[PDB]
Amino acid sequence: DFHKPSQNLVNAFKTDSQGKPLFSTYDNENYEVATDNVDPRLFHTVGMPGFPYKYNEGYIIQK
Amino acid sequence: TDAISLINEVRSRAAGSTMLIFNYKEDYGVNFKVTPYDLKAYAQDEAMKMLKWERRVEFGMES
Amino acid sequence: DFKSGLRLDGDVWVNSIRLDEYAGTVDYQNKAIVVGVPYDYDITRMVVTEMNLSEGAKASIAIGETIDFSLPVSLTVKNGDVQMSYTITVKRDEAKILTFKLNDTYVGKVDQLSKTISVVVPLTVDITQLKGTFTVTDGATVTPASGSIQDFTNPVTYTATYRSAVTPYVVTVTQGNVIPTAFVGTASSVSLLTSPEEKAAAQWMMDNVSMSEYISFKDVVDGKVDLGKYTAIWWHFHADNGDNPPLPDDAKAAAEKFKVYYQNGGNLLLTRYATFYIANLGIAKDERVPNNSWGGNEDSPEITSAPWSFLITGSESHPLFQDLRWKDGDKSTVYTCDAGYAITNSTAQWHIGTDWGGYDDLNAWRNLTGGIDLAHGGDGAVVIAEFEPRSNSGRTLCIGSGCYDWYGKGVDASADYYHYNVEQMTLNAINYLCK
Amino acid sequence: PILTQKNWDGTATYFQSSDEHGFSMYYKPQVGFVGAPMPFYDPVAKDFKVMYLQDYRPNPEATYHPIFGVATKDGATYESLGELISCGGRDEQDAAIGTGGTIYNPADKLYYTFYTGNKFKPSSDQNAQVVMVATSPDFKTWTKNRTFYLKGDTYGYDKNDFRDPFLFQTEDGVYHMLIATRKNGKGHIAEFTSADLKEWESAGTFMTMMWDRFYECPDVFKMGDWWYLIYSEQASFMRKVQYFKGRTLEDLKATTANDAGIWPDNREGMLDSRAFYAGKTASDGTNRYIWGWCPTRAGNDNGNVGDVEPEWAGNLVAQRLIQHEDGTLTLGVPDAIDRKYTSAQEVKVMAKDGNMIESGKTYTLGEGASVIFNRLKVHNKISFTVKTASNTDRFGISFVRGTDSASWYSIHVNADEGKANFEKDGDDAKYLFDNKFNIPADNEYRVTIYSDQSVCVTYINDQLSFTNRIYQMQKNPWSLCCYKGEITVSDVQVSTY
Ligand SMILES: OC[C@H]1O[C@](CO)(OC[C@@]2(OC[C@H]3O[C@@](CO)(OC[C@H]4O[C@@](CO)(OC[C@H]5O[C@@](CO)(OC[C@H]6O[C@@](CO)(OC[C@H]7O[C@](O)(CO)[C@@H](O)[C@@H]7O)[C@@H](O)[C@@H]6O)[C@@H](O)[C@@H]5O)[C@@H](O)[C@@H]4O)[C@@H](O)[C@@H]3O)O[C@H](CO[C@]3(CO)O[C@H](CO[C@]4(CO)O[C@H](CO[C@]5(CO)O[C@H](CO[C@]6(CO)O[C@H](CO[C@]7(CO)O[C@H](CO[C@]8(CO)O[C@H](CO)[C@@H](O)[C@@H]8O)[C@@H](O)[C@@H]7O)[C@@H](O)[C@@H]6O)[C@@H](O)[C@@H]5O)[C@@H](O)[C@@H]4O)[C@@H](O)[C@@H]3O)[C@@H](O)[C@@H]2O)[C@@H](O)[C@@H]1O
Ligand SMILES: OC[C@H]1O[C@@](CO)(OC[C@H]2O[C@@](CO)(OC[C@H]3O[C@@](CO)(OC[C@H]4O[C@@](CO)(OC[C@H]5O[C@](O)(CO)[C@@H](O)[C@@H]5O)[C@@H](O)[C@@H]4O)[C@@H](O)[C@@H]3O)[C@@H](O)[C@@H]2O)[C@@H](O)[C@@H]1O
Repeated sequence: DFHKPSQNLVNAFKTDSQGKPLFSTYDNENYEVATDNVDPRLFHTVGMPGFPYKYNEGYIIQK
Repeated sequence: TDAISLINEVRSRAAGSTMLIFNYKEDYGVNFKVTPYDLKAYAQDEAMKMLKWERRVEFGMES
Repeated sequence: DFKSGLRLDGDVWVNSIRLDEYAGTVDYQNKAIVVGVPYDYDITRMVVTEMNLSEGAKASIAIGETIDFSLPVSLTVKNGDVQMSYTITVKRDEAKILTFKLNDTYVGKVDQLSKTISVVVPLTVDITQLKGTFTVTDGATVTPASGSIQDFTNPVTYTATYRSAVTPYVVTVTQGNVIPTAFVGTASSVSLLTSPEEKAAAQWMMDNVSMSEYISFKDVVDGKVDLGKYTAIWWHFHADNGDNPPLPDDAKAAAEKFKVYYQNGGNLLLTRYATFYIANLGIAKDERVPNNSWGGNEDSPEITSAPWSFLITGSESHPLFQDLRWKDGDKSTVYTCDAGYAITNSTAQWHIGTDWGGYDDLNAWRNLTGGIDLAHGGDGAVVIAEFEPRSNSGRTLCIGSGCYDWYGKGVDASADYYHYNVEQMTLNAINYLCK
Repeated sequence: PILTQKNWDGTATYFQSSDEHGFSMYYKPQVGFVGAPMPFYDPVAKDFKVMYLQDYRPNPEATYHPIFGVATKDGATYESLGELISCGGRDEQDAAIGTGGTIYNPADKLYYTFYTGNKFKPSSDQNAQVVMVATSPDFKTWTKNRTFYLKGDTYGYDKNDFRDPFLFQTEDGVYHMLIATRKNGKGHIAEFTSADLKEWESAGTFMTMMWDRFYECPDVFKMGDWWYLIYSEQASFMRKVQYFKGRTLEDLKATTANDAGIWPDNREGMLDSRAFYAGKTASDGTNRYIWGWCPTRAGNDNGNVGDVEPEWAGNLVAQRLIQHEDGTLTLGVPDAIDRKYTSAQEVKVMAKDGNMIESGKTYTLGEGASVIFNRLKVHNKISFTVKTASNTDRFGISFVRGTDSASWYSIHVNADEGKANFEKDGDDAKYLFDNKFNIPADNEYRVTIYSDQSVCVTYINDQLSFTNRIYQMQKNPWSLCCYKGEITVSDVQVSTY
């Protein structure tokens, strides 16, 4: 369990309502799954808690 | 303009890359919204910033 | 010589507990006690009657304590110097149908507030031999058999039973290959109604849009009509005079049902003064009404020859701005109701500025409101906004520009060659929301 | 091993100091940080029992913010009573505990603490904030009443905004609770009346807020002949502490009843700058003391105030309320804190950069001239008097000032602007914030700075109180500067303990 990604990287993956990355306010608040538009690359790069681990429904990442 | 076209190609690939996480919309309320940059005149610093962000969101966790 | 004398050999198991006259089932894997109670039972003043712990164990709660069990209650059982934490949950008997499918269409607008299900299976499939499957939360028996061939021409009635809980459900499937679209008015019907602006808007909607219906706030409140049956709902609220007028009390009451419908995923087209309603619906992240709002009496509207227009810069590819009649080759400028025509300054938009509003620039407005500015008013004002779904929700199209008009003191408003853009934009928005 | 001692007194080079995990004067526990003080006067022990919330940098995502009690009697010394009320479970409504109030009932010899429980990830049908009560027989052990749940939505108030229960007893013998909640989009301080603190009746709305803002930690009290409402503004652009005045309770309620804007004084009711929040007052019968928390700075950078609103929690700070003849309120140093400083330190000039001259204790400075003094200590009290040429001068006191210091953090008292400004000087020249106060007509300023480690409070002729978080300020030289006018400083005294 090394090489953990960073909340800064998750916020960078977070995008705006126009589909462009937030160039100045991406890191102001942590990424919210229910309200913030997100690049689909985030779910291939980083495994967030509450989501399948490597596209496996039997292994849901928990906090 | 050619550089922006290449960045748009990468962004379009990212947008289409939803073959394994399509059900996330109805399963966890994940909003996917990424769009290619508009093809127009761009300043050098703006283009460099956009490219840096594209590199960050593309090669994250890839050392 | 090495032991610390902490007395760790004690046991902290919980055998069973009884609340009033209802025993609880204990699961040790998740340390969860579940107590089932009747649906009408009041759990705000429950009384602990017995609690059989292990030998020498002591719990936080005592026998005979009065507890409010509206939420899960934590309990700590201590024996010597070891402890275990359990959670007690008191659940009333419920039987809710989660999902319903007519053998061909998994999606279906289901609301438990009115116990209704609306389905849009096409009429091409024979109605008589339609079988319906469903998924329910737990242990609840539905009187019609799952996947049973039943006729769905009439509203079908289902009953779900789970111990002491019995609930009804009404399922209706209907379409004529055209998705229904509804118009919301103040009250009563289209014929008996005030606000000739809204009357003309509704009349034009019935004339143009195929299979268009009208619903009222009182009807949606008392349950005469179901919001889930319609996909797109159009509101064109317009006060006679005054700025930022309060919304009707009936609209405020129906706001909860409208929010439920939006969460279920219905499309909304809001125009004129029906833009303060997004604050009630929770559509905007900022939860704030548009800042700019002014009104004028329709009795004596202003008449100006200035060609009021929209300034769409990057939204020309949006299906909303399609098949428009541009005066010249400038596709970015969209002309509407130019020359001398009865126009009322009843617009309500946002201001892109940092001196009275918290909308310093377009990026700040976009980040705060969480929407897309399709059009601009020519003075740093967002007149047309689009709100994409947040979590399987509907899509909202807000029009807050003064060019949007249907009725005025001027006779034959269609005799302008530029007011037709209003009809074209409305039709484009309706089609885009219908998909 | 022979220990080596550096020449602290005799050098003006900038030194990288550090802050201890514990604080003595401006209390801060060795573990965690103080947030949202809840003062209370014990009628039995005849002391001040201030509780708070024990914030942590890695707060748990679901359950956090317990309540820790601190006993004091003067405002200078503080002892800790440990955890008093603990946070509930993940699924409980009191997973996170908000600010509350405390009241003693002689009727049953019981302390009642009313706090706010915050539901973790509340549902649509679940109230986000609920007022709860805990009872104690001796203030040591507390038992939460599981049958008490004052739901905000019961009386038509907002579900997600129902906070800060403040309890006070009037002469008629009925206890009143004020809740800072929201009604139909408007901020309302609602009043609940009780006679036994077990059953409550909503006696309408006590007051309405000014220009759709939000008020944090309301505190209504009476000081001699006026009724005062201390509150903290929740607005991001303000993030300060204001107050309202009124001859009677009726007048106080009629104040700002509907966009009235009846400001208590000419400075819009200012008490302190951005570095003081959640100010709540308590009286022992002879003096009134207000407790708040000076926030910390991310990265230990004094210039990193932060966007919108600063970091939460910090160091507990106690000030003494001073009531003037016109009813205005000003903050003063507590008497115990002032008298704690006993030892005196000799002061002498380190650097001569400006055109200033020295004639003993008197130093005359022109525009662009500054003087640098010797190093400070962990606890410092700097007192001096500055006479300006007119009422349009800009003098300033700079901390973290050295010979090689690239940047220093300054407080400039601008008489022309009629205020003080905390800014960062040096290679950045950044403006941080300010505070308005009353300019003396005689061009005389009595400046007294009380600094504990990295928290310093500046008092200007009993008219301005200015709290600041200045890291590295201990064991570093301080300087006086002038920018536009002419000043004359004298009676410079530095005391340490
Ligand atoms: O009650 C009554 C009412 O009101 C309301 C309330 O709420 O609300 C509302 C409001 O709003 C506001 C605004 O808005 C407006 C604007 O103007 O408007 C709106 C409205 O109106 C309208 C109607 O109609 O309109 C009008 C507008 O609009 C327009 C446009 O947009 O118009 C238009 C027109 O046009 C027409 C024609 O004619 O039409 C048009 C047509 O055409 C077209 O286009 C085409 O066709 C179309 O469109 C059409 O058709 C017509 O019709 C029309 O008309 C524009 O023009 C106009 O404008 C509409 O829109 C709407 O509806 C008005 O109205 C108003 O005003 O109101 C109210 C008012 O109030 C006030 C005023 O503002 O506010 C305030 C309050 O609030 C707040 C919160 O709450 O607060 C604050 C302020 O305050 C104060 C005082 O008191 O302040 C302070 C603070 O703050 C601040 C921030 O920024 O701070 C600052 C200061 O500074 C200083 C000091 O401290 O400085 C410093 C610096 O430092 C330095 C520098 O560096 O350093 C150095 C060394 O030393 C030196 O140098 C220096 O020192 C620092 O520190 C700082 O910063 C300041 O600045 C500020 O202020 C405190 O104290 C306080 O707080 C704010 O912010 C906020 O807001 C108050 O005060 C006042 O009174 C309000 O409230 C509101 O909001 C309702 O509810 C009721 O009912
Ligand atoms: O825990 C997450 C992160 O944020 C903090 C900030 O304090 O904790 C948030 C958490 O603290 C609570 C109770 O534990 O309230 C804090 C207590 O302090 C008061 C001032 O006396 O509030 C100041 C504080 O409240 C803030 C941010 O929390 O805004 C309140 C927030 O509550 C809403 O209702 C959200 O729906 C909104 O009105 C508003 O956005 C901010 O304005 C201030 O910094 C008291 O009000 C309160 O007793 C909870 O209210 C809150 O959830 C940090 O501990 C931690 O790092």
